[PDB]
Amino acid sequence: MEALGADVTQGLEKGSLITCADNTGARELKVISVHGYSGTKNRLPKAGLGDKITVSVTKGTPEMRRQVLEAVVVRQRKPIRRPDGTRVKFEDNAAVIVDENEDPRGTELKGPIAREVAQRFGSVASAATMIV
Amino acid sequence: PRVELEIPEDVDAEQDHLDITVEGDNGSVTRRLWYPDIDVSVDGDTVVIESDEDNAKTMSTIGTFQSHIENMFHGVTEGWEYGMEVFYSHFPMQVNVEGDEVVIENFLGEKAPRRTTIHGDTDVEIDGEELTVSGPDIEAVGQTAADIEQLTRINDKDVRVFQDGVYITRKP
Amino acid sequence: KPASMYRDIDKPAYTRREYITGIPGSKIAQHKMGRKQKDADDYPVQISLIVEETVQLRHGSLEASRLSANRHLIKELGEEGDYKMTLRKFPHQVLRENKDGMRAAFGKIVGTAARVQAGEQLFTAYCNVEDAEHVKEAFRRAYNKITPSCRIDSSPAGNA
Amino acid sequence: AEFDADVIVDARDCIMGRVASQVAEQALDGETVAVVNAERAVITGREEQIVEKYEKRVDIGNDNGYFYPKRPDGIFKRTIRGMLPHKKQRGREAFESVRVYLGNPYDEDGEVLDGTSLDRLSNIKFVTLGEISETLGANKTW
Amino acid sequence: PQPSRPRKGSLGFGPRKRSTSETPRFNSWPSDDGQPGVQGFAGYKAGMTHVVLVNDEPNSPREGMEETVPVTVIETPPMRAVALRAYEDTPYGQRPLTEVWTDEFHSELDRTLDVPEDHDPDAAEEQIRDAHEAGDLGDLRLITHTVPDAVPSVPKKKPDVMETRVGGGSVSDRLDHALDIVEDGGEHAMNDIFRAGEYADVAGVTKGKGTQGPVKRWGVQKRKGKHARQGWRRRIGNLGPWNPSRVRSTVPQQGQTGYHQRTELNKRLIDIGEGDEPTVDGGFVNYGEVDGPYTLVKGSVPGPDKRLVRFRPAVRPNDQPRLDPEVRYVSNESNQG
RNA sequence: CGCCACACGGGGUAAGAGCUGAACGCAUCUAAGCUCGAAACCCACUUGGAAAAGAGACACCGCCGAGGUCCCGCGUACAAG
RNA sequence: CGAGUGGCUUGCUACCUCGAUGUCGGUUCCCUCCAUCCUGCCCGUGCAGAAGCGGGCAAGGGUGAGGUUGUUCGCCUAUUAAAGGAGGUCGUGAGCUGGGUUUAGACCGUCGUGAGACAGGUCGGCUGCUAUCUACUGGGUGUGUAGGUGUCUGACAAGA
RNA sequence: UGUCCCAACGUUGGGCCCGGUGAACUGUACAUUCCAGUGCGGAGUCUGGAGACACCCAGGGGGAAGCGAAGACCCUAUGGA
RNA sequence: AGCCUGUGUACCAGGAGGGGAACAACCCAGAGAUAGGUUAAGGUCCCCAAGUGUGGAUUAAGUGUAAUCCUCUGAAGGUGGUCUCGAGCCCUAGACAGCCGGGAGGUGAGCUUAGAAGCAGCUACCCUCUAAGAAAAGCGUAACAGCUUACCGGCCGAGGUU
Ligand SMILES: [Cl-]
Ligand SMILES: [Cl-]
Ligand SMILES: [Cl-]
Ligand SMILES: [Cl-]
Ligand SMILES: [Cl-]
Ligand SMILES: [Cl-]
Ligand SMILES: [Cl-]
Ligand SMILES: [K+]
Ligand SMILES: [Mg+2]
Ligand SMILES: [Mg+2]
Ligand SMILES: [Mg+2]
Ligand SMILES: [Mg+2]
Ligand SMILES: [Mg+2]
Ligand SMILES: [Mg+2]
Ligand SMILES: [Mg+2]
Ligand SMILES: [Mg+2]
Ligand SMILES: [Mg+2]
Ligand SMILES: [Mg+2]
Ligand SMILES: [Mg+2]
Ligand SMILES: [Mg+2]
Ligand SMILES: [Mg+2]
Ligand SMILES: [Mg+2]
Ligand SMILES: [Mg+2]
Ligand SMILES: [Mg+2]
Ligand SMILES: [Mg+2]
Ligand SMILES: [Mg+2]
Ligand SMILES: [Mg+2]
Ligand SMILES: [Mg+2]
Ligand SMILES: [Mg+2]
Ligand SMILES: [Mg+2]
Ligand SMILES: [Mg+2]
Ligand code: NA
Ligand code: NA
Ligand code: NA
Ligand code: NA
Ligand code: NA
Ligand code: NA
Ligand code: NA
Ligand code: NA
Ligand code: NA
Ligand code: NA
Ligand code: NA
Ligand code: NA
Ligand code: NA
Ligand code: NA
Ligand code: NA
Ligand code: NA
Ligand code: NA
Ligand SMILES: [Sr+2]
Ligand SMILES: [Sr+2]
Ligand SMILES: [Sr+2]
Ligand SMILES: [Sr+2]
Ligand SMILES: [Sr+2]
Ligand SMILES: [Sr+2]
Ligand SMILES: [Sr+2]
Ligand SMILES: [Sr+2]
Ligand SMILES: [Sr+2]
Ligand SMILES: [Sr+2]
Ligand SMILES: [Sr+2]
Ligand SMILES: [Sr+2]
Ligand SMILES: [Sr+2]
Ligand SMILES: [Sr+2]
Ligand SMILES: [Sr+2]
Ligand SMILES: [Sr+2]
Ligand SMILES: [Sr+2]
Ligand SMILES: [Sr+2]
Ligand SMILES: [Sr+2]
Ligand SMILES: [Sr+2]
Ligand SMILES: [Sr+2]
Ligand SMILES: [Sr+2]
Ligand SMILES: [Sr+2]
Ligand SMILES: [Sr+2]
Ligand SMILES: [Sr+2]
Ligand SMILES: [Sr+2]
Repeated sequence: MEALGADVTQGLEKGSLITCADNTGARELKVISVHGYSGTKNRLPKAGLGDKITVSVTKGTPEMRRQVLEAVVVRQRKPIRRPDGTRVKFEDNAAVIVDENEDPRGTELKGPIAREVAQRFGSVASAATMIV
Repeated sequence: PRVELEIPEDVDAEQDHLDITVEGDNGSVTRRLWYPDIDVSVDGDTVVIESDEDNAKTMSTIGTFQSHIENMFHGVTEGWEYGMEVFYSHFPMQVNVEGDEVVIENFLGEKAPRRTTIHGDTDVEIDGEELTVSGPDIEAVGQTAADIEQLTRINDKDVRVFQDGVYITRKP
Repeated sequence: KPASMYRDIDKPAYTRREYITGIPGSKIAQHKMGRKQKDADDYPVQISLIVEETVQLRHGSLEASRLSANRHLIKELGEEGDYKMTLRKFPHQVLRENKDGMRAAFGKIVGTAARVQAGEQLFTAYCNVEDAEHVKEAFRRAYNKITPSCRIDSSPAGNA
Repeated sequence: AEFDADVIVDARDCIMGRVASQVAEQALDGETVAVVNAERAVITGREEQIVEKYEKRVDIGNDNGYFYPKRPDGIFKRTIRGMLPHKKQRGREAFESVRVYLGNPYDEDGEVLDGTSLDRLSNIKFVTLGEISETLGANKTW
Repeated sequence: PQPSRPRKGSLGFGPRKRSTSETPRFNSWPSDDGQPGVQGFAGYKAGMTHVVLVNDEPNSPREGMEETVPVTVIETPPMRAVALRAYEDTPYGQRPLTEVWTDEFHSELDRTLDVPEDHDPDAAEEQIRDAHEAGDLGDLRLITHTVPDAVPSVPKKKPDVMETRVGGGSVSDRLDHALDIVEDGGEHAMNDIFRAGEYADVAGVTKGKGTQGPVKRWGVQKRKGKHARQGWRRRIGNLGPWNPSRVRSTVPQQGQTGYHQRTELNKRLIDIGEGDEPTVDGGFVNYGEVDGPYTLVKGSVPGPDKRLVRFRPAVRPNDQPRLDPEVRYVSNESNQG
């Protein structure tokens, strides 16, 4: 994919439960897979800021629950490093449900997003209120 | 068996060891004719290829040594020439000679230029959509022509649709 | 079952129907083919397929070869072509199989085969000097379905 | 570093195994032998199958080790060792009184041993120790 | 189903034993191109700090922007090219033929060598040039040593000696070039060889860690779950199958880890200067203060502070040179804290 | 869990694409010869390596003294050594 | 229908071992094979392209994470360039585990007059040893080459 | 929630070196082995090659079908309970 | 099956010594001690005693350098790889191949069909000019055209073909 523009220490793994930062009706998401990733023996697949991931809906509306969807990680608690050396970390781990074209399924994003993410998925960005 | 080849008056044939050199007004060509028990030599105004063996394998090479020698006679006088036409459908192909190699550009719209080095003292002349490869050494000349055509070989797609390339039009 | 199991003559002759029961029927549909109403002497050419090694040929193999040979002769000369071919051997040898370890191992009856000594004619065809090559092709296809190597020998035929 | 050889053999265009056999015979008889121009020694057959064999010897090995030589220098010296009981006193003595050289470090020229010569005009299927070494990856120091 | 998995550790850096010379020894040299010139230099590791640079990469989305970059400070005072050794080509590879020495020797070179009192530089030169006439001359190299004394943070005074090849134009020209340097007094500097922004290969003897087990030394797993409480925590499963009935040298075992020579490729030289601009407040931990010739290498360098590190023009650079990077800031903040 | 560094390019081939070419006047990529062509082979690069028994090379110093050991203060080293 | 190769399945034999060579599966760690799943290079196509499908060279590297089940196997899920198969005492208990199998306690179904039995099911149920030799990973002392210091060479060796 | 991803750093007692004390298991012999083969078909000792200068320290245990127990399984005995 | 179970015989068991790499029963050989000599099986380039023996031929695959065998594999099928032998027919009245030239008229045969003219199908398949030349063998065309085969002539010159 397009260079992120920052160094990321993946703070999530297959099975991690995270916040769904949008208004799709999904409240909590579970990580099932990470797009383009291939690990190594005994290694739990990891995902972090900027990665596109397959998710299953753990908490939310009946219609959304249990659905297997694609999403993009927009925030994480583990730090990331920007070109100038500073580390950046968020209050929580969150992702936004996205479709086959990477356009947000929802209509509004909740909470801040990382500039790095916004830049990779512009349509996701063109929905963000705050971009840190 | 023994075969004698009367050398042309335009030509001079000298040979030391297993190498033979032929010179004419069109240049010179040297070759190595080495095979078990086949002696090649210049006896006065004639070249001799002889052997005490006469089995299928020996006879085969004797016949081969001859054509090679007659081809050298021809090349040093009349010379050798292959004609080639450059054909392209959608993307204009730029064919040019640069240094000791012919360079082809925009083949099928490629950014990177395709190229091949010219063998021997072979000469390559292009005029419009026509190329003429010529020289005294049929080996070097023949290969150079072939290399140019090969240089536009495509394996990836259907050739019947994509035919762009430089093809040998006339074979000497 | 592989022919390696029965192609050799490594057992007594086992053919007595009076002491053997349950013998499977043969798969060979015909032994005399072509125009079997006409004599063999009525032909200028006589070509046989000769076996080069002594062996046993199971009926399933005689049928496959004969079939794959007459079939060709039919395809090249027609369902009524002026020719005639003969499979001169019949599968008299009964074969067993021990199908409990080596205890009371005598096998149950599973098939039949014909014993052919090297040099013998398995098949023999009679054709006109025209179809002489169509029969040589039928045999080529026949010896490809039986164990041993074979010689396609041309008996009456000095038209070459 | 100086080797008073009673005999100086010229391996140029000579069948390696045939020379090796005579050099071993002479070393056992007490002769100090120096084989010269090893890189030009010859071996008959398909270059392709000959090389496959020497490449296999190079690839063989394990912790204990199977150190096989790559230079015409050692290839030849090893060829001779396989014809000498190099683990016995008399055998090691013979082997150690034999040396092989790249080119010819002597002023005198070596002699060509009878029966070991190969006629290039009558043979095309043969390879040169030097050619084998280069294929094996040796540094063509000769 | 027994999933695949690469082996633990590389089999290309062994045997994993203690290095014979603490002074690194290059096993390769750059190719001959430009004018003749010494193909290497040396210095002593001091510590690290960071700098802020203006992006150089013309293919980078960030070209022309601030970028923080880690830097290892290496004190690189002048060295003395004390002699010229010539190698001749022989059937058994390259062998030293002779050397051309000088008269002016640093006051303490006698702490390592038996400095020459009676030498003849002309007979030697003669022999060398004769070898070139004959065409049996192999590469040309300079016997070089460092001047530890010029570095206060380093206790030693005994110079460290290494041979450095001289590459360049034609042999006749670089042979002359070599003799020039030597005869003077041999004194040369980091400038004479490298320019800020070029790529160098750095060689050094890594930090020693004495004996360490397979987990640390080879990166094998520790026993897991219940397997970690039975009496085995940091031991591998087995030393091999029933057959072959022997332990292969390829199985990860305990032993010496660290203090091995390593050659790190393509280290970008960020800046070559002199003074105390890179020095750190309070002093580099376990080293001292820098105030003199120095070199800022991008990233890390093998070895502990004070160890002798060697530079060489990169022999396999991946990228083109972008000389004299713009340094907008050099951290001097204390390294304690 | 952080940070840095980890080729391009040569050489010879396989399958394959061809050149010249005869046995077999022609034809033929093959029989002799040749041009190309794989992450594979060799080289490039890194690491070990004078116990390589052909047991190595060079320079200087020294044989009444060069160098070294013990001793002492210490670690860029270290289980003893 | 015919001819073979392997020794991965199963069967057969009873040649070795009953003064004992500790079962299956898993795990950990190492080497290998090719009948190639991916990756490189090719040929054909019912090859426009994109992509399929079939075939050739090729073992350098890779071939991963999860749900049921002791399972091997297999079924299933989301990823992936692909998530190949096989040998090493069905590699690996003087390395680990002890879930299955396979002692003594007990229950069920079936069988048996009964004691008791049943590759039928079920709950519980023990894992000894200070390494002599050899092998290998690292570290020393001597001898040999034959006064000392410093610098090298490079036969061979390892690498993905 | 360090069971795991994926391991790290630290604490105490050992381990290592020194003084003193001071056993046992085990031992047909020889024994520096490795790759193949052969052999009662599962060899450090046979055959062919390869490798191999001697001794010592620490180590984790691949092999000696390692040591420990005249196989508790299976069968046999004109055995026992 | 290095299996099971018979039979005859010699061997191992209980049999050395020589050979077979090693190897109970495959080969030589049955053996008191000691000594000289000659052979046996098997071998004679080196390891290792004896040939780098002679006349001749074949093989280019390192085939092979392996009597026997659990032990040494190699099959059905295929081969213009190469060597040797034989039979038929053609040929200096010029063969085989190649190259050059000619391949022509009635007449686009008749039928079928809107049309089909060598070449959809059906039937016939005849004669002029001539050194040859089909009522056309293979492509080709909507049908023609066009490209070749047969057939004749020339150049060339020695074996060719089955
Ligand atoms: Cl996954
Ligand atoms: Cl090895
Ligand atoms: Cl020996
Ligand atoms: Cl030859
Ligand atoms: Cl574990
Ligand atoms: Cl007797
Ligand atoms: Cl061979
Ligand atoms: K037992
Ligand atoms: Mg696992
Ligand atoms: Mg700090
Ligand atoms: Mg700080
Ligand atoms: Mg038994
Ligand atoms: Mg045991
Ligand atoms: Mg294959
Ligand atoms: Mg396609
Ligand atoms: Mg591999
Ligand atoms: Mg097992
Ligand atoms: Mg074990
Ligand atoms: Mg145990
Ligand atoms: Mg234990
Ligand atoms: Mg249970
Ligand atoms: Mg009870
Ligand atoms: Mg039971
Ligand atoms: Mg249970
Ligand atoms: Mg007992
Ligand atoms: Mg019992
Ligand atoms: Mg009783
Ligand atoms: Mg007995
Ligand atoms: Mg005698
Ligand atoms: Mg002898
Ligand atoms: Mg063979
Ligand atoms: Na040979
Ligand atoms: Na080797
Ligand atoms: Na324990
Ligand atoms: Na075991
Ligand atoms: Na290449
Ligand atoms: Na088989
Ligand atoms: Na591979
Ligand atoms: Na599963
Ligand atoms: Na076992
Ligand atoms: Na196991
Ligand atoms: Na256990
Ligand atoms: Na186990
Ligand atoms: Na812990
Ligand atoms: Na052990
Ligand atoms: Na007897
Ligand atoms: Na013997
Ligand atoms: Na062979
Ligand atoms: Sr039988
Ligand atoms: Sr057959
Ligand atoms: Sr001799
Ligand atoms: Sr396994
Ligand atoms: Sr150095
Ligand atoms: Sr080196
Ligand atoms: Sr335990
Ligand atoms: Sr073993
Ligand atoms: Sr080819
Ligand atoms: Sr030495
Ligand atoms: Sr036992
Ligand atoms: Sr293969
Ligand atoms: Sr592929
Ligand atoms: Sr199993
Ligand atoms: Sr199952
Ligand atoms: Sr079960
Ligand atoms: Sr049960
Ligand atoms: Sr249990
Ligand atoms: Sr000695
Ligand atoms: Sr031995
Ligand atoms: Sr221990
Ligand atoms: Sr001879
Ligand atoms: Sr002969
Ligand atoms: Sr066996
Ligand atoms: Sr056999
Ligand atoms: Sr065959």
